[PDB]
Amino acid sequence: DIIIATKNGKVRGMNLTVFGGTVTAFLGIPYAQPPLGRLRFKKPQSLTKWSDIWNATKYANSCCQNIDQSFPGFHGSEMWNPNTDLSEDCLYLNVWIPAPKPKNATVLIWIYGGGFQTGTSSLHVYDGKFLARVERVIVVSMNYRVGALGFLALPGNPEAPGNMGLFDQQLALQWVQKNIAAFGGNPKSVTLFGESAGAASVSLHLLSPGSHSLFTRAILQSGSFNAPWAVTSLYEARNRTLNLAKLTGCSRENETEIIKCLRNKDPQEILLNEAFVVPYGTPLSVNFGPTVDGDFLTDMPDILLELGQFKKTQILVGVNKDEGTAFLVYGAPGFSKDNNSIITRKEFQEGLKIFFPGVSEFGKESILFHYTDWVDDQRPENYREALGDVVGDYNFICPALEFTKKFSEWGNNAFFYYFEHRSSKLPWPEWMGVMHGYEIEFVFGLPLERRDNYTKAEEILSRSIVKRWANFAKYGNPNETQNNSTSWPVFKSTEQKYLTLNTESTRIMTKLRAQQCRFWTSFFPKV
Amino acid sequence: DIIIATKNGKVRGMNLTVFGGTVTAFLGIPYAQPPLGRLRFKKPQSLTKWSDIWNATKYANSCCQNIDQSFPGFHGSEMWNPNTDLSEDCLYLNVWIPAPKPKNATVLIWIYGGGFQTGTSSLHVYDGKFLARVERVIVVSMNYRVGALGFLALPGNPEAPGNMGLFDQQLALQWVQKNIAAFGGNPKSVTLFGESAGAASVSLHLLSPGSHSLFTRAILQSGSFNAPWAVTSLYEARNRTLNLAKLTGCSRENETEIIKCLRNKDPQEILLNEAFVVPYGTPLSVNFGPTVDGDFLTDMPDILLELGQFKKTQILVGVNKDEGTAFLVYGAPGFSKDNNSIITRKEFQEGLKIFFPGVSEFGKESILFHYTDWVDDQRPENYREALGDVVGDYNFICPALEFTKKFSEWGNNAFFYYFEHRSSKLPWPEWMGVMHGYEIEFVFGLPLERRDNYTKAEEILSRSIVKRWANFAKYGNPNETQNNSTSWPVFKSTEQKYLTLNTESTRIMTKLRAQQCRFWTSFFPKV
Ligand SMILES: COc1cc(CNC(=O)Cc2cn(CCCC[C@@H]3C[C@@H]4Cc5nc6cc(Cl)ccc6c(N)c5[C@H](C3)C4)nn2)ccc1O
Ligand SMILES: COc1cc(CNC(=O)Cc2cn(CCCC[C@@H]3C[C@@H]4Cc5nc6cc(Cl)ccc6c(N)c5[C@H](C3)C4)nn2)ccc1O
Repeated sequence: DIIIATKNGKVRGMNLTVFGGTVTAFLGIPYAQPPLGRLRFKKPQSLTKWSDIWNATKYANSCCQNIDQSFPGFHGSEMWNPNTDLSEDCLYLNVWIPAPKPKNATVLIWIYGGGFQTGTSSLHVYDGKFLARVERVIVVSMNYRVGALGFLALPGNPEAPGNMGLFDQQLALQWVQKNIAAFGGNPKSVTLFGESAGAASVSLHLLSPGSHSLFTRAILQSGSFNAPWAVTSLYEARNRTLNLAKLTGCSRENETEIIKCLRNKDPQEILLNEAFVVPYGTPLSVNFGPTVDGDFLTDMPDILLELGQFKKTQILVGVNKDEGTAFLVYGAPGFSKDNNSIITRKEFQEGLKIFFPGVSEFGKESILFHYTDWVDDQRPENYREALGDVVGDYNFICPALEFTKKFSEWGNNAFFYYFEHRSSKLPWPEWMGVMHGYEIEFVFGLPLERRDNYTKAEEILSRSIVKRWANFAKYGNPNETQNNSTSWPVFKSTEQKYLTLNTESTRIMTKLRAQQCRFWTSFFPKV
Repeated sequence: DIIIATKNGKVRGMNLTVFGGTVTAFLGIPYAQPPLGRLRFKKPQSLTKWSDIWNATKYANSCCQNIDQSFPGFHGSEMWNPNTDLSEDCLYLNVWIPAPKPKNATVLIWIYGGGFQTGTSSLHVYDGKFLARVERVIVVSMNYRVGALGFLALPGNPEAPGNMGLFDQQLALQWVQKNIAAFGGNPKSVTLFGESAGAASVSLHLLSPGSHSLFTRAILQSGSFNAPWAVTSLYEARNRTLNLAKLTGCSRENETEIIKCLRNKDPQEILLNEAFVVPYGTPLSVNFGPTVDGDFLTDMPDILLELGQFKKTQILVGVNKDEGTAFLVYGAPGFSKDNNSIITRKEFQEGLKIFFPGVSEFGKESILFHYTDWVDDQRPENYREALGDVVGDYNFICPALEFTKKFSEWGNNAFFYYFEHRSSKLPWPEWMGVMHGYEIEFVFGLPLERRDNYTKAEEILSRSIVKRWANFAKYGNPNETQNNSTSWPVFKSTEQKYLTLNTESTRIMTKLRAQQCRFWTSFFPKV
């Protein structure tokens, strides 16, 4: 029986067998008052004690969110859908502690991705237990609100200010600052790590003054705030709040009662009109994300990092290879999970309009041009791969590079990775390659588990990445220093060195897709 | 005393010492009635005998043309200005014969370049004597009308049909067909070769049915009809004839008397309003060139070669490296023959408007984009070199490639060269590099002459090129088969192999500037 006193009560945990060792987990500790009734759309309110024992013995409820049934019964998509009851009562977190309880352990905090419209800390791929077992860390993860009940914005209005999600994340960070010592954690060795919208969340934490003192280092997987999908400007933010109002019969004259109307609408007629608040969409449409609110983010994030007003510290950021491929089975003509998807050029041109609906007609022809440059017109596959690369480079790769590029030019240590192994177990077709999101099971160390159908090479790939990620957390260098493995250079402007990740050899390279990125970074911003 | 009977009289020549041998030259034989009085703007009329001896002992008059004094006293530009009296009486040609007089020699015919506005067969760099001496060929060269008295067009009107210049060239070809046997020539081994507008002339001979039976093979140096400057469409053709009419006080109602007015204007008030017939110009402005006339060219040349209605035969076509550089000292801001000409980007942007005056504003930004892609922003020279490459690739290189590319796809042997030696004697600044036009002295073999300040390496470069050019004429392969020198591949679509030309080694390469050319060839045609 293991039970530990927080600042607001005492909480009972569970003992887990992990690799012939044990790990303590406390699943579903509450950190913010349930954001219900009067309290939805507002910023999370801190707790009052219980006295009483909170049995942190089950994963709490996932926050309200839509669910992806494009493919019902297909593991490849349902593995990301929540595995808990949905409820606007969801501001809970989970900590995993090594056993015997450590004394001054580094803390790793996970923020899950989901285009800010979906997701939960409860997924099997986010199971922190292997990290605590193997590298004797404390893994923490929290649920933050999502979709419109996380990011609905009327700016300047505390009834619905925008960014209530990131604010949820940060009160979780606050809780770690005050409580983790109880658990044997060190509130001065705290490194965030997320993927996708989570990656974009942790990059936003770097710029938010409110979050400067609640962590030390940062890990960015497949996301950054400067990605085109990540921040919504105040004009669209309002154009989609006031929109959501029209399809829920809430359209009024006085902002301070649109909002009261919207909180008497039951949670779900909110969630299914969320998809329409925008005329044209893409598979990547973040209908309600971060905004510039003058609170969490005090103005346009691209400006403050270009001016360099951010936390100064080491960061670890990378991307996967075929990051664009996942999204083309959700719109693009000729694409299916159930064939090789050999598109013709005309289909490629209509693919581009879904992913760049407007955006001028020419803007598309120059995107087409820069990628159609066949090496050479032979190969039937090449339109197919071209449309994956455009979506991947535009939406993820080039931002990450251009993110870390300028984060280093202010003196900080940055390390960039490129993760090229496709899982032997990936349930998506081979043509999709090394998909967005399928770095994560390796980071969390699911293949270290030997009863699970990963290949032996993948267990050694995972053990390696787990150690680097580990060491970057404690000591700020992604070193694995003893089995003669590749040294990891610092990413600087000019040289721009990145380490690759796969089963075979781990190389050092420069210029991660420089030709492509500089189309997207230097010129497309004008069209 | 050497004197030989043509079909229209007998002509006396001269004996020249060339390299301790002798060569017979007959300079200034007339081949067409003087195109004067009633006869200007019309097609050249064939001769009636003289009986009488025509002493072909001096270079005849150059046809009327403007003269380039941008730089008076500068050898580099005046070496192209005529060296004979100007006169609309100018339809004369020159033949050089080996001694002892050959018996069935190959005939080489030279058509000089000049943007169709200038030029003459009398220049020292076109001195055919070394070719006849060294490789025992017969070199022939003719003067053809130029500027408006060569190419003024009102289409369908035999009083001024257009293309009277190429028609002059072709009656010269006719004369060779009927007379060259007298001189010891073989009217069935006849290969044309020109440079620049001359190159573009000989490519037009390939498409003209009237010229199919007057030659066998073709050499194309630094020009082809598909170049942007080479063919004028019937709308501008008329818009500049009727224009020329307004500035010479000839504007009338009845085409059949605009023309009679224009022939009572003395030759020179024609030539100096030639420059204004167009609102905006460039240094490359061909104010009166070839047109589609339905006689010499029976319709749009790009269509008939794309459909492949041309003479089927081997061709030899190439370009020089810094072909764009010569023209930027005639307009582009920041450029001078008397400094290193390090331009700034803004000057580069105004350079582009002179060379692409309109042409939309964006069209320019995408030209800028595709070339500004510094390797990297370091080097001060790079705007300067960029603007040379745009002019060279647009105007000469990419057309030649795209010309020969499709001439081969119909089964014919094509060989492509890339000439990279800059003359040790070039009077233009080093920054200009391997200039347009400065292949020719090597082809004619001026450095074979040893009293002349070329370097020893240039004499061996010239002897080599003279032999290839030679052998391509007789046997249709640009082979120099005995001193272990590089074999010359055939240029085909797909592989696209070209031989380079310089002092050091002669390499075989593929893909002559493929990235650039395919911007100009595939996409710019739309803007
Ligand atoms: C119409 O009802 C809705 C339904 C949904 C469900 N959403 C989707 O299917 C959107 C989607 C998500 N993905 C990723 C391929 C599968 C791996 C992961 C699945 C996850 C949902 C998601 N969305 C992202 C959006 C952006 Cl811009 C960037 C990354 C995303 C992402 N990583 C993920 C993941 C990983 C979780 N393809 N399409 C969202 C919003 C709705 O309004
Ligand atoms: C205003 O009076 C005029 C004066 C002129 C004199 N023209 C020029 O200076 C035009 C020019 C020509 N050149 C080439 C650099 C020197 C080497 C050669 C000089 C020759 C004139 C000429 N014009 C060409 C135009 C085109 Cl598109 C292509 C090639 C050309 C060319 N090879 C030459 C050469 C080579 C003979 N740079 N600018 C022409 C027309 C006029 O109306």
